[PDB]
Amino acid sequence: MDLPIMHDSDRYELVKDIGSGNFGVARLMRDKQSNELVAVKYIERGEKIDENVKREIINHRSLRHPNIVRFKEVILTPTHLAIVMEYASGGELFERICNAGRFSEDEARFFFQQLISGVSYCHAMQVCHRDLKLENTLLDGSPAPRLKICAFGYGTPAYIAPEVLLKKEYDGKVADVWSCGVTLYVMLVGAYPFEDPEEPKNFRKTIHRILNVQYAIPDYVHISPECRHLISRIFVADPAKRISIPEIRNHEWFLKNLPADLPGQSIEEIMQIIAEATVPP
Repeated sequence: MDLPIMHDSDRYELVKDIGSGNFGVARLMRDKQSNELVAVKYIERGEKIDENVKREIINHRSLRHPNIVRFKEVILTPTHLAIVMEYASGGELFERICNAGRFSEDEARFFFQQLISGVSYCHAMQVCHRDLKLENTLLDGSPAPRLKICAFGYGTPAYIAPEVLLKKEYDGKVADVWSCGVTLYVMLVGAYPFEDPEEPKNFRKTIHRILNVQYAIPDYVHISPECRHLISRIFVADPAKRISIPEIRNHEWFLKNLPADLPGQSIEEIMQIIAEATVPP
């Protein structure tokens, strides 16, 4: 729905109003102090400001890892609460794959290492699964792109692990491993696994393949035995048997060329603003 007029024109330069994408209906602006490009999501003051929004905002604000799309600040308008966050201006990872046809094994590993670091961090903060848009990770503006995961944002069924389709109870972290595997596969192969590429809207078939873990790396795609093995260890239907993030962190494919590395807004101010934004002019 339509966005309120520009505000805070003394810290922010308005870059563009965008009405669709991963950041949805949002507002691109520039911080005049940092030179940083940020995105702003808007929620109408009033009832819409509820305990889920409260919990998402708090949780978002808590996350400080360079591969997570980070929370900047919350701002009050007379009609909306403004939530300012980092903007990934590099587009979707998927678009880069398509442009390249497929990635080399080394470029895939470069991104996959960032993916797993970000996911490992989220998991230790108890942010699993539904809190992460792992099916549509993004890239920053950098010439050498950094991976960016929207957590708490405000596709292909391939990303859905078999247990998520069949079982009543499941561990979300383990389902995340499956999803990472799918992202790895697509980077290497240039197409999703399980999904029939000439029939991508055939969800029945896709699901059948997911359940039976039926995938096949094309003959012309050549990957190391290490890489092939890691994939076979992620694409395991029984979640109890699936390789875990820690085990992935210790896998030899993952360790190759691994970079050793892998003053906000006060909680008082944020809670006070969320509170005030419950009253709806």
